[PDB]
Amino acid sequence: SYCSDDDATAVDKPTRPDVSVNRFYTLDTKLWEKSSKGWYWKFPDVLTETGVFGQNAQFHYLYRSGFCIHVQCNASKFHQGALLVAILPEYVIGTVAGGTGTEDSHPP
Amino acid sequence: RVADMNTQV
Repeated sequence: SYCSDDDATAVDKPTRPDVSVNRFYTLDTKLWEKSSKGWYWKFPDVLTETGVFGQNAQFHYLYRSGFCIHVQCNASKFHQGALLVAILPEYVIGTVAGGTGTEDSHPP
Repeated sequence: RVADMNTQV
């Protein structure tokens, strides 16, 4: 939903394109293998540099939007497997910390 | 005898 007057603090009125930025964008076609580990997509970093949504995100300091993620994976009735399509809020990436845990590395 | 004495739309 759009931000209410009580929740919003910015005094300038935001732009709501709603048809040029509120639309399904198809990102990529990552291949699922038998030894596949899994992938993550960060939002709205995925839509930062494409579309009118990308242009509005680059042009405006403040951003607020929901999302309708439609992950698609077609396979035949003789294929098997399940995917955990999940939305992890504030998915902070950690590192192996050098493996031994004594490096204080940070993800790039 | 003298008479002088909240931001909106």
